[PDB]
Amino acid sequence: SADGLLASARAIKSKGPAPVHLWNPPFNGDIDMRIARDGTWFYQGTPINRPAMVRLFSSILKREEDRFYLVTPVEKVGIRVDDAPFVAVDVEVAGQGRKQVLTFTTHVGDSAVAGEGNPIRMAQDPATGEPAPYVHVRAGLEALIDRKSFYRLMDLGEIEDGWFGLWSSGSFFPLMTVEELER
Repeated sequence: SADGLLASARAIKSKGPAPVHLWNPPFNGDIDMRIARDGTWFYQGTPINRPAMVRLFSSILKREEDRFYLVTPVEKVGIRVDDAPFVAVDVEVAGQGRKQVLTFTTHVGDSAVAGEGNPIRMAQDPATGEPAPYVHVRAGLEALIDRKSFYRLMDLGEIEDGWFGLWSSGSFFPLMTVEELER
């Protein structure tokens, strides 16, 4: 129907994240694309080991309600996202204590400064029931924070009014109860 993976990638050009909320093209169907929980894109069930192309398609990700699309000015297609569209693979701290700022980098190279504009959210693992936290990157597209980055964040956490969590950019993001941290 009737332009494929590589052809579609050749039609896109991006210097960066596209202003997809300017665009409301008609829906052309769902494609067999799935962003796995670990950030891997699958096409027709086969992974794409191709970070350039993953960055290119990621530039045109758009969230509507709870679903995800790839959107250009002329076309919109639905994709499947298992969990978050991105994985946060790095976190950088600056400053100290309650004044600290956390800058995250995602697996496609985007940067998100944690704070009110890009909040950190606590969720639990569907599977484990263990804490799985996210950070907002843009326009409702969130990054799941990976193990390596999570464990470094534990060491930069703080307690305020019953909750263990993270200060970034002057705002406090609860992650779990004190009770929970103590377990």
